[PDB]
Amino acid sequence: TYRDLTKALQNPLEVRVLDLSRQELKTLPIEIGKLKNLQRLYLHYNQLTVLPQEIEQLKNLQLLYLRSNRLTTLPKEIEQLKNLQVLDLGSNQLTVLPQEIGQLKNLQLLYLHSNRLTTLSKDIEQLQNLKSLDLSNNQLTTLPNEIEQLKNLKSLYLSENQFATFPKEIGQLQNLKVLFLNNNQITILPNEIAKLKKLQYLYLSDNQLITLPKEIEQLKNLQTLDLSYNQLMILPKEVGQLENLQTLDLRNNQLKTLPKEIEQLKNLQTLFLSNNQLTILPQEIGKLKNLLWLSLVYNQLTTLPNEIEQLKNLQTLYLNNNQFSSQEKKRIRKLLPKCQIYFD
Ligand SMILES: [Cl-]
Ligand SMILES: [Cl-]
Ligand SMILES: [Cl-]
Ligand SMILES: [Zn+2]
Ligand SMILES: [Zn+2]
Ligand SMILES: [Zn+2]
Ligand SMILES: [Zn+2]
Repeated sequence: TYRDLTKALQNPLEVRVLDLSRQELKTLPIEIGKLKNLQRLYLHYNQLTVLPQEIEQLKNLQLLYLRSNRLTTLPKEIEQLKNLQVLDLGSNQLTVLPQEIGQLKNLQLLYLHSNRLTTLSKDIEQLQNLKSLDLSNNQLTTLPNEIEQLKNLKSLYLSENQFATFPKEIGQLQNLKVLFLNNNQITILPNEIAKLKKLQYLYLSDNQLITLPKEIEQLKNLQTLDLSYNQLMILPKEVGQLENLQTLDLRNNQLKTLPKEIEQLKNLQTLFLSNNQLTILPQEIGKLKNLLWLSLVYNQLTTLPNEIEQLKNLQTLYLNNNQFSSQEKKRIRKLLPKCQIYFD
């Protein structure tokens, strides 16, 4: 592992890792090609506007980390980095990916969090070894039909983009376990989500969601569902069929009630329900045997069913800013003597 270039260049065939981060580099010197055995190249937190063609000489390069630079595109020579497995272009100014991105056949991770991408390159389909794709904080409104060919992709990040519609192409990504779609403008969650049988974590925080599809019930491997900061008025009964669900974040919505089918969520440990319009909770709330945390701060609750006493594992319960009388607060305290309860 080398941190100084001048020193790396005096003994070129010995360098394996090169870290030129925070060195105020405007350009990557062309003499960089002399490092024939280079495996990982770290050029983060510099002011690089382009990469020179001499990167073609770096045949053994497995990792290229260019986090926080001023890159606008990648050179055609990137196609010669046949052994490249990780390419990090985070916090740059990329408007487009060159067609040569499709030539990096051994790529596993492509990190593009925070750029200026308006479309995703159609040559993404050639990246058959790609397992993680981060396209967060860009200006995407759609996904190319060619992304449907990435059957082995496991993680996809699409938070902070311009998605007014959920891209149906996601439905073909059969091996996805993680999907981030936070901070978008999605109003409808279509049934294409139900095709993701291996999906474990789904993040849809800060969208404009009104309805969840009934096909959500097919998501049997789903452990985290984040629907916070949406427009949900009704939770379909099918949400109760998410057998593996451990965390459900429904804070900051417009829910009036919870379906009685919530009783089927035997693995649920954490439920966030603050800032809703809840006037009543079903007596079936008491069947949530594994529930540890429950927050209902800022709702319209005047009472709780006696069946809350069945929540034997409940450790924390936030009840602030509701419509409980001093008599109700006293009654609720008696129902849950092993639970930490907050009223004010
Ligand atoms: Cl992300
Ligand atoms: Cl973020
Ligand atoms: Cl909450
Ligand atoms: Zn060349
Ligand atoms: Zn990211
Ligand atoms: Zn971000
Ligand atoms: Zn196409």
